[PDB]
Amino acid sequence: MSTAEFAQLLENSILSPDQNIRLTSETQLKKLSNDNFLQFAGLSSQVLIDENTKLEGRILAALTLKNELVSKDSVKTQQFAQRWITQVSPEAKNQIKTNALTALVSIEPRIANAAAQLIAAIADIELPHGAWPELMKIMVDNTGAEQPENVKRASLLALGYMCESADPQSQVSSSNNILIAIVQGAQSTETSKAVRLAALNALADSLIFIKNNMEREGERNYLMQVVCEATQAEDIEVQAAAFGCLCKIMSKYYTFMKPYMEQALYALTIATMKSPNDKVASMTVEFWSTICEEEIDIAYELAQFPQSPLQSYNFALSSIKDVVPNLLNLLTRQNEDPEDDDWNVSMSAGACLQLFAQNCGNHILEPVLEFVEQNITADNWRNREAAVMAFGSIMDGPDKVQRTYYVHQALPSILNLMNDQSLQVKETTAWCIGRIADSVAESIDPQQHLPGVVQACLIGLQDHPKVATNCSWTIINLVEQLAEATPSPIYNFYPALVDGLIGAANRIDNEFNARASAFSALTTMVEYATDTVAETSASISTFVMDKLGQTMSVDENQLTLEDAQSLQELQSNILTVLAAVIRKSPSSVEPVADMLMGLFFRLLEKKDSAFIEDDVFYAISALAASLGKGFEKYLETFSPYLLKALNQVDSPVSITAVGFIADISNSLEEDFRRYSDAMMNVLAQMISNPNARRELKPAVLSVFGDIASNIGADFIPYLNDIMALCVAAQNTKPENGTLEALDYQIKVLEAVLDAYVGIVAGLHDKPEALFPYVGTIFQFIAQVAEDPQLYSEDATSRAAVGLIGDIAAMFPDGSIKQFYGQDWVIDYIKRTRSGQLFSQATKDTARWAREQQKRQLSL
Amino acid sequence: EPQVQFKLVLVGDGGTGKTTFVKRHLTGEFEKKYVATLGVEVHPLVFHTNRGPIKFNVWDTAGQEKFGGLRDGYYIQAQCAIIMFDVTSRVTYKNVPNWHRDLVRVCENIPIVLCGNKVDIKDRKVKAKSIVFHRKKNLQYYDISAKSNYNFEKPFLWLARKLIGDPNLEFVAM
Ligand SMILES: Nc1nc2c(ncn2[C@@H]2O[C@H](COP(=O)(O)OP(=O)(O)O)[C@@H](O)[C@H]2O)c(=O)[nH]1
Ligand SMILES: [Mg+2]
Repeated sequence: MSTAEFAQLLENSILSPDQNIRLTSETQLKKLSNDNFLQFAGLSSQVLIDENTKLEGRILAALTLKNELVSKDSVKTQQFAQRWITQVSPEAKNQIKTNALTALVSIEPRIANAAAQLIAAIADIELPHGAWPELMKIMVDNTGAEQPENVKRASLLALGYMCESADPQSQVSSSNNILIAIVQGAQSTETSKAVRLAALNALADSLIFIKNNMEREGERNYLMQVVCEATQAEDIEVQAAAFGCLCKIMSKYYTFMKPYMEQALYALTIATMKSPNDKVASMTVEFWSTICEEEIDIAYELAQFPQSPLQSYNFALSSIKDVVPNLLNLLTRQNEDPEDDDWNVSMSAGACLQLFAQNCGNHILEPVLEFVEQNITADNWRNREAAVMAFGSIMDGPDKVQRTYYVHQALPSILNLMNDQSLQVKETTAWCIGRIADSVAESIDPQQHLPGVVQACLIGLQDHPKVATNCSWTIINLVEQLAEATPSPIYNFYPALVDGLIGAANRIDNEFNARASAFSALTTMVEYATDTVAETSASISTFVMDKLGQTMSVDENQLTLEDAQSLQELQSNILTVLAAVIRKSPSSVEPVADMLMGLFFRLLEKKDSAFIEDDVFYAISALAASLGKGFEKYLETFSPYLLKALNQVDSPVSITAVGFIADISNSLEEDFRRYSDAMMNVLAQMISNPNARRELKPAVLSVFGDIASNIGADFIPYLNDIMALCVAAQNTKPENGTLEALDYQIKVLEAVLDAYVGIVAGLHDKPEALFPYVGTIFQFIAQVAEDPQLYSEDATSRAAVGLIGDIAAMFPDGSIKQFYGQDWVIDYIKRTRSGQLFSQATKDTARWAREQQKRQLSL
Repeated sequence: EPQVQFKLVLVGDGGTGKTTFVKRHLTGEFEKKYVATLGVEVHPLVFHTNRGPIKFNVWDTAGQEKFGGLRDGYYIQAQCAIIMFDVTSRVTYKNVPNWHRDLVRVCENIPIVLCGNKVDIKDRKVKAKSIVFHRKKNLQYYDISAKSNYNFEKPFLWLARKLIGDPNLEFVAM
């Protein structure tokens, strides 16, 4: 194969419009690298330097070779290294490397960049072995100030790639100081911004690699001096990269930072924070976040290791005088445009202010609250919005006494801001109120403040959708925090709140998620509803059932993809509320269960039901549990959905399907007879299914217990099959030796118990039916006696000792007396009556088993 | 045929929901099963804007290493990207910096959205507060559910706005 044909393969892999031509070429490339790597490696290197090949193909040539040299998977990493080392001849290795260094200096940057990745990959394999010993000299020489711009840049980029890629060091030699080469490229004596960028980025990539260098004061002082100069460069991208390096250095080499923070770093980061350039201020905010984040992390580590030689220098704490006021000022650089959702310097400032509050707690209060007091009634909306943002930003960190106190002072003025002309003030106010609810809900006096908070939220729901959304979120916090208070004051406001939320849920669209959040809030209202507010739950269910109805009588054939997907988002929203209603107030929907099941079946009948099927299955299952006998009218038409669910033996849905069988057996009680034959034959095939997920086996074995206990003598035809499944299960050993594999055998064994308890309860009036299996049941009881993981569970022993008793009661004619004179049985009963290990209920059942066992021997 | 279109590469760990997100946008179908993508699948998604249609030729890439195919080779000529992770799975979030790095080494300056998928699931392990990825110029974060359709269009509206240079571009009813 020739260079040109191989280039054609590369190009077609990614450039051909025909998707089958792409696959075919991709497959042939992989086949080549497999069959003849030596050739594939050479050819790739030749296409990378060939002027006649399209750019995209040359880049791919470098990338694809690289991806056969290096890998995320460390097993393939070793195979790739060994395949390069052993299958590629010295001559071929030399040509390939030579071609890579030639691409590196290409006048096309994107070729050079991809060459750098290829060089790093080769270097990862060879440098540990002291192969390629010429490389380090070549890279250092290439970065000399007098070399052409493109050569310096591409070589700094390659050095960086090479360093972040070398194994947790341990390979790192003297001639050619790599640190000096990189730091020099960052010097202000470099005319070329592209080269300084490349240098500062290479330096960042190399910080872990140059650890020993960083631990020599001389080299470290020099590096810090150059990086600090760089922050003061004219060019904004060079500044960014300089602060980028500072952040990384602070977080890796914190331990060496005190002298520089004191000499010059401190004063410059403070000055840069006031920059009228937004991007420049962000950079410096970033640095102070990193500092805060570190010191928070150090404090956690020091608590867990108090004798640690590590010391916090408390930079953030010392800086409050200076940093906090500057952060606060940055809060007034908000974006004018309500439709812009990008991160900006004011958000960086808020985030950092919150870290300061967490780090420094109460020490943050004075400067923040001076600011809030000064700005909460300022004439400019920017100052009013910064005020509430600052206040909400310190609702986590300071102690509960201080927060509670200042909330009491601020809250009236905060609530009054919900009437602001400014959208952004209202949006942040609703958010702030939310923060107060989330972290300090007891600060909201039930008498003085809660009525105002509720009113604020109600106004908010009717305002701009962005404000409304935050109000829905704030209501959720209010309710989650205040529903658990013992004299609980929030239920006084449920009707008002539910009414506001319904109104928000009735919005015509979901601009800024105003509608979706209203539905989440409604779900919360339902979740936390008590009996005193039952009427408002009914409102919610009536509202969403009606809304679900609307969504299904839309003109399906004229709906665009965009329309349909919005509609389906709303149906998902609706179902979340209906699930909550059914879980919490199953009684407040059973008067209309008939129309609810009507909607559910219609939903399921549509094709494109996949997104909502499971939700609806869950909902119906939980509703079935509440209706009991009243759900039998829906069983016939629910049947194929149940069966579909039972057969997805790999999905969590099948577990709940089994649970459903258990529920209607328990509710139909004797009437479950009608369905028992179909149910049993399906459960039988699920349990002997190889692909059934692990949880099914025991779920099934337990539900045999349920059915048998509800169905009495009507279980007898299944008795023989089920007993064989139980015997087989009880003799299965753990699949291996792990905790996991043992816990699962026991889960199975606990399910056999459930089966036998249920069957014995069921065949109470029919002992002849149980008689042939008494031996097998006792074989099981013997395992319970033997395994600590079974017998030491109070519930399991009480059930086991109960079987001993209950079976004895069933045969007063002496036909099974032989099982009751065994040593192991007597000792098990004694043990179950003995220590402190088992509870009174368990001991009383052992007492009874003991009495029945005694009666047997005298027969 | 000439049209306003952009190559978008979709990357992220296996299982995070990349292929499911694309199919819903493409056909409206929610895929329940996990069928790992082999290498890449390419599909065009068309959005109607107030400046007419925008097309995203979405390269839906394999997230499992075993099935990666051309890997970062697929990024060649990308004009934007989405990185996905699963809000329910911390490991997929901790691999985001590496997917990010792999992208920027091939596409120096492109707009990128980080999508935290599967927010419909009860307990998230990655809270939306603690995300810092979107703090820079050509980077953005959204919570998303391919299943509840929460924030369904946002990644594409944000990308379109950046690529066209119009901050007030809207997705209009065609
Ligand atoms: N609950 C939920 N499941 C999802 C979501 N997105 C995807 N999934 C499921 O997660 C799995 C992800 O599969 P897939 O899209 O092929 O992952 P990929 O490898 O990233 O392409 C599938 O079973 C999907 O049904 C979501 O937003 N919510
Ligand atoms: Mg996929």
